[PDB]
Amino acid sequence: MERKISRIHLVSEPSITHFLQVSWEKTLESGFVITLTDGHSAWTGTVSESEISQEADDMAMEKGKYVGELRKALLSGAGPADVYTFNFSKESCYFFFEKNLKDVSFRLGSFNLEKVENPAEVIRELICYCLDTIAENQAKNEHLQKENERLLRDWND
Amino acid sequence: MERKISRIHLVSEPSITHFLQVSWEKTLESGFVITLTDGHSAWTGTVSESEISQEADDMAMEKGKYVGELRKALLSGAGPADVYTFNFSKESCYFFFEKNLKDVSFRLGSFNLEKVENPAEVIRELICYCLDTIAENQAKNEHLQKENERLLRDWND
Amino acid sequence: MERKISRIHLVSEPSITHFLQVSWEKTLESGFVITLTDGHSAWTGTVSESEISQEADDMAMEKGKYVGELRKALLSDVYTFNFSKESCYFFFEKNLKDVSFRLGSFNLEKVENPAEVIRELICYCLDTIAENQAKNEHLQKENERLLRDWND
Amino acid sequence: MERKISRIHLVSEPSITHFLQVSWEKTLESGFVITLTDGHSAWTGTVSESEISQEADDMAMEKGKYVGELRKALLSGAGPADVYTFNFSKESCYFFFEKNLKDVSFRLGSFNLEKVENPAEVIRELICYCLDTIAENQAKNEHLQKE
Amino acid sequence: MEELEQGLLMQPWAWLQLAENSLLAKVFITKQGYALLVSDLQQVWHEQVDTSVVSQRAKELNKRLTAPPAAFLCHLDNLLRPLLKDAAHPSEATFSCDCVADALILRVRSELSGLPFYWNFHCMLASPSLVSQHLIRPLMGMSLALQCQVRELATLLHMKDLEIQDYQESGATLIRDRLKTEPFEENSFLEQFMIEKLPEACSIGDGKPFVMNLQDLYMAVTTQHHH
Amino acid sequence: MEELEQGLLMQPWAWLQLAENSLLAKVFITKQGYALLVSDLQQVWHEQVDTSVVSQRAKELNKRLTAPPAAFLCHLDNLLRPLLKDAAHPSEATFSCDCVADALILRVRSELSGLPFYWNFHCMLASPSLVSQHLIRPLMGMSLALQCQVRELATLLHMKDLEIQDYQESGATLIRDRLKTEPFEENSFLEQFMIEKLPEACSIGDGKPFVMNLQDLYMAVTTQHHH
Amino acid sequence: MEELEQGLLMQPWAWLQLAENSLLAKVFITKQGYALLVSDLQQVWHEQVDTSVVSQRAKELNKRLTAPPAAFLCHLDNLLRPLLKDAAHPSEATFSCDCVADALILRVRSELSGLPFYWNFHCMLASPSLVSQHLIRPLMGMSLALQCQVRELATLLHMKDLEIQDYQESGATLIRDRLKTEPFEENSFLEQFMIEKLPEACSIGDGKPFVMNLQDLYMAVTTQHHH
Amino acid sequence: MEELEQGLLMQPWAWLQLAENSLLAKVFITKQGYALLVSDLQQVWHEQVDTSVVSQRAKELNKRLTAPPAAFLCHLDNLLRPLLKDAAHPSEATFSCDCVADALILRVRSELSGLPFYWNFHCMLASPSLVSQHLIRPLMGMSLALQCQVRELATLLHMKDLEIQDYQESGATLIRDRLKTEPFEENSFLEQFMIEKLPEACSIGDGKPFVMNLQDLYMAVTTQHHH
Repeated sequence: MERKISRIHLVSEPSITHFLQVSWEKTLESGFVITLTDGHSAWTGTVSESEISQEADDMAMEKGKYVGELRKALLSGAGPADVYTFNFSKESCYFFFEKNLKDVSFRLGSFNLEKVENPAEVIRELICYCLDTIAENQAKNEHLQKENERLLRDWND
Repeated sequence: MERKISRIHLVSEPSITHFLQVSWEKTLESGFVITLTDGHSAWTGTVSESEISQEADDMAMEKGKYVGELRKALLSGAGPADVYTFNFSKESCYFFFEKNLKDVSFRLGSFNLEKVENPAEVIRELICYCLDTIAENQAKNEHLQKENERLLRDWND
Repeated sequence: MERKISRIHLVSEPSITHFLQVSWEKTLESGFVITLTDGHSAWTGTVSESEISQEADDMAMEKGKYVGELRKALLSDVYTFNFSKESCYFFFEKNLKDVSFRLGSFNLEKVENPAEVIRELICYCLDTIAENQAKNEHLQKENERLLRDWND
Repeated sequence: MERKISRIHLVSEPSITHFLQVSWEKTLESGFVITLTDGHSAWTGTVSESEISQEADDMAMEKGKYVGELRKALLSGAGPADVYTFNFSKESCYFFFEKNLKDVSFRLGSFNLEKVENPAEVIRELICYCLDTIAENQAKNEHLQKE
Repeated sequence: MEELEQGLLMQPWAWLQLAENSLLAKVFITKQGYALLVSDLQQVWHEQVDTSVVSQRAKELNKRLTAPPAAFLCHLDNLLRPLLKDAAHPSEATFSCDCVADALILRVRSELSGLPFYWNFHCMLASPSLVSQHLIRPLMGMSLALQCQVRELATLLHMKDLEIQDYQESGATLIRDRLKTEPFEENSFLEQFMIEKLPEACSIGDGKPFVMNLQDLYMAVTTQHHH
Repeated sequence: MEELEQGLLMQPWAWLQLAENSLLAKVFITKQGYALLVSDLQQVWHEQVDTSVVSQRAKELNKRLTAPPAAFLCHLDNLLRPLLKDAAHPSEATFSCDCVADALILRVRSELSGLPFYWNFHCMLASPSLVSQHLIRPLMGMSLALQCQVRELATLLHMKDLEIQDYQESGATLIRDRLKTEPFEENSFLEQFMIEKLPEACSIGDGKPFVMNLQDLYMAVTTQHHH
Repeated sequence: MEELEQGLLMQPWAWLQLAENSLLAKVFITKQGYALLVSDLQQVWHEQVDTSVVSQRAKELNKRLTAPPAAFLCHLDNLLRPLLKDAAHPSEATFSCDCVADALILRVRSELSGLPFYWNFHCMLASPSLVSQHLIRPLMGMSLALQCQVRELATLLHMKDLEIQDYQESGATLIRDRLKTEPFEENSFLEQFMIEKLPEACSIGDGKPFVMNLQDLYMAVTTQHHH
Repeated sequence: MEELEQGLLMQPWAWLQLAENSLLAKVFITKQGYALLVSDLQQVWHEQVDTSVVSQRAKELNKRLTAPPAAFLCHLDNLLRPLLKDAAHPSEATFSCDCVADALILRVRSELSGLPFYWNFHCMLASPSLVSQHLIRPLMGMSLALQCQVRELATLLHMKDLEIQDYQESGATLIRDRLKTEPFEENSFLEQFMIEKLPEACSIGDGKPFVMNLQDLYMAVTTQHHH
């Protein structure tokens, strides 16, 4: 459902590239089905359009200033200076991503996510789709490569 | 080290997929490395050069006839409607494959692979890899598409 | 003991004729008294029953026509006789194109008393020949007289 | 040259049954041959013309009854009791025939025949004269009967 | 002495009224022995013999007889005529036959000059290369030759109908509807045959038919091979 | 295993060419095994396999294979049938047979799905009972039966003579002159056939003709005998 | 010698029949030989041979014959005895008697029992004594005795003459006067006899008479004298 | 000297005795010489002489006598009388004889004229051919012919009995009773003689009967015995 895996490092236990996957349906401001893993574990959790709307108070700012930061941190919104040290405890299942700033920092979004007892079934879904994401590009490159070759017999026919 | 991850359907989990990775040098017959999994503990094995010739010879085929025959099976290089059974007993942990026909199979090739020393790195190495390749192709497809016109738009300039 | 003469010929002496009498008792199977001579010496043999029955069987011949064969080989080119003196065995086979074969042969024992033998034969052989005239003329005149009859 | 054989008896050897033959052209008077056999040894002789008269006269009978009364012995002429002096001396080789009739011994004919060089030869030949003509008389026994 | 066999081939088969059985064979006799080949359509047989064994077996059967080794075959040869010759005969020559594991005895036993003339036949199981040159191969050619005979003969039957055309295509009606014969349609005739004649035509019976109406050809074929 | 053999009879011959001369044969495969029978018209060869003896050689000559006993036989014909009915089978079949020591082995090479397929037919000189049952016996029937065709065609070929001759003798008319069909006579015909065409007909040869232009009748001949 | 002799005496003459002048003879033949005697009214001849001379003589006359001497006699007597009763009787033997010197032969050529006989009688001159004892002496007795009869008859005639005389003379009577037997006077009876009768009655001729019309008396007178 | 003999023949015999025996002698005499003959019933003796010889004897016997031959014989004839020519004086000069040797000497003394006239008869045994001319033949005739003396008497005797009867009827006067002679029966007669008379009627004795009787006849026969 329009996902977007994101290679994420945990500050708690670094050196373990986790895999944060945000699956937003159409409008992202409404509903945030989230799932995380590390190649053995697994996590779920969903933040309805309400859990985000309220967050406008936590960050005490309109939905605009909020949602923006979201995509930049989770949905990878780039940033030549925009940094986010993802951090979260497993023994409590509390996800939080703060926006690192010169000497300072502060948590932005939160997720009352919960662990899931189906690592296999889960990881499979990710690997299955992840295999296509990288594969679909290969098939795209092949045909989009033979097209950058036709310009040869055309630039002078 | 070119991989070739593909889905399977072992008799163990005839319902649950079973991703199988395959690494090697420039030529597959020089000694490839197969690594199966399922999102929970994988399996890695090695195949020496002369070890495959041993496999080929005993099949009543020739080096080439077998080599190419392998990629058609152990690489899902075969079409969709094709039929290649891959069973893997979780006990003995023995991997093998056969070509289906009129109730007739063939022990083309088969090997053994110790249990995975750690499901973490293995399953992740895969996913982490699938993301690199899918990204490498994006900067190449966002390039080829953009350049598809930059090399045809103004053939005069 | 009705006798029977008939002269044979031995290949042991292809020139000097011989004689072989055979006095049988009614049937030929029952046996008889065959004897060989030459006008100087004799050889008498006695082949009675029990010895003939084991001939057509020992020679595979069929008794149905065997005893009959003996009638043409013991009392008249076919059939030849071969008897050697010291051999004291009257060997005879049925001569025929290509080959012939044995028919029995008894060990005709000689006779230390030729005179009586060579005599008894002639003494009686004077009937079949001379006494035949008694029946010869009875038809030589009776038939040569009936002539004028069928012309009456 | 026809001929006739006949059973005989010698005085020297009674049992020994001798047999005489002798052949001749057409006339027993024109001389002939003589031959006797005892079933072992022969005994032949020969006649002559100048002797056919040396017999009829020597006796007391005319030339008419020459072989007349003689053919009643060597030819089975012995009637109801008619005998005939028939004897021959072996070691002497002297033959003789003197009509015997009541104590008499009328000399009629006597020859001088003797043993033959080949005995076994003649005896067999004699048998032939029997086995030869026998088939002939039989060849007429049924022939003339049903001509 | 491959001389014997050479003649055995030409000599066609025949029938033989065995005491109990019945088999079609072929025999070739010479002054130095014979080479008889017999069969009952279920399995062939053969026996080679040379002067030696002849006289040897002679006295072992015809003990009362003492005949020269070579002359025997000469006489016996003339005795064997219940085949080629008239189907009648052979007097009292009753052929006795008994089988015992690849072995086949043909105890002849007849009469000779009025005497008990005996003689046996020690014919062993015929060899492959043999059966091939007497039954299989030769005969096979016949059927292959007859077929070619039917076509050329039947095709000539077509010319008869082709000629009849001109006569019929121009009135001149026949004088007797009798002779009027239906047009010969090769395909038709050949399909009905396999439903009327063949059912009893193929019947090999006991081989008797084979000999009574085929040897004329058989010989002309088997001989044509070595030429 | 008898129901098997029966079919080995109904099966028509077929001349399979090989790297080493040609070999005549007729195989009848089922599930309980098969029934082969080859020959070079000089010697016959049998072979009555069975489920068991099938694997002892199957899984014995095709190590890397998980092919069941029976199933193996079916996959066999795809390499045989499209090869025994003619010579249009892909070169993916050496079929280089060899033989010696009184026996004959049918070395069969081929493939399935690309994977090399090996297998042989351990044959041995056919027994007497068959040497005839599949040749001598049925082959003779063809002769006796085929002859009936000629004898029957000649009669209908002669029946035509009556018709065509009736026209001229009575009606008296002309025709095309070309179709001056000469009268018929089985004798005048046979002789011309023998001294001119018989040879080129009764040509056993390798054996190809026996089937390519006769094998047909064969089946009908043997079929009329048993069933 | 006594028997044979005294017997010849008791023999009456007979006279047989010889080609030339027969001779009155009388032969008494016994078993122990014989002793005959023959004379011709001029000379007498006696020969008394015996057993010895019998065989001897026979062996010379009929050497071509044989027979016992003692018995021989009977067979010889048979030829003479008949001619001793009557010369005419069955001769059965021609005699050729010849005399000379003092002896006289009697060739007796005859035939007995179909077997021609032969015998001789070498007789001799009769001794003085015998010439009488058989003739002289006895013969005189007859002539002398016969006389008495003539005398007595004469005597009887006279006594009868007286009888007839006593009647005619004394009795004075007559009769027929025919048969008047004149007075017999012997003196005249003789003077008439010896002159008209004596001749044709005294002639001896060839002894023919003595042996018949008188022979009886001779024997009678002979037996009287001696024996 | 036929003369003497001839006369001696027809000369009757005579009886003369010596002392112990007598002889019957017939002596014929004549000047030409004498011929005598004498016998004693047994053997005859004859001695004819000639005139010449006479001389010597007459001389040597009658010494003192002198008489010529011829004249002497006659003077000697004086013997025929003393010879009892008719049974006269038998002893008037007794005789003598000596039957010595073969000859017979007959001495005859006498007394011619009272003068002793002696003489002897040198007689010699007579010859056979001489006894048959003086005794045998001649004497036989007497008996043979004398048979008629009896024969003629028989008739004449029987002829009387005939004449006798003619008186028996024409009378019966039989004067002399003892004269009736019994009827002669020729049969019974000849019989009764050879029964009672003959025994002593044929008795010769010494010859005396012969002379004193038959002499009258004898002569007639000896004489008639010629023509």
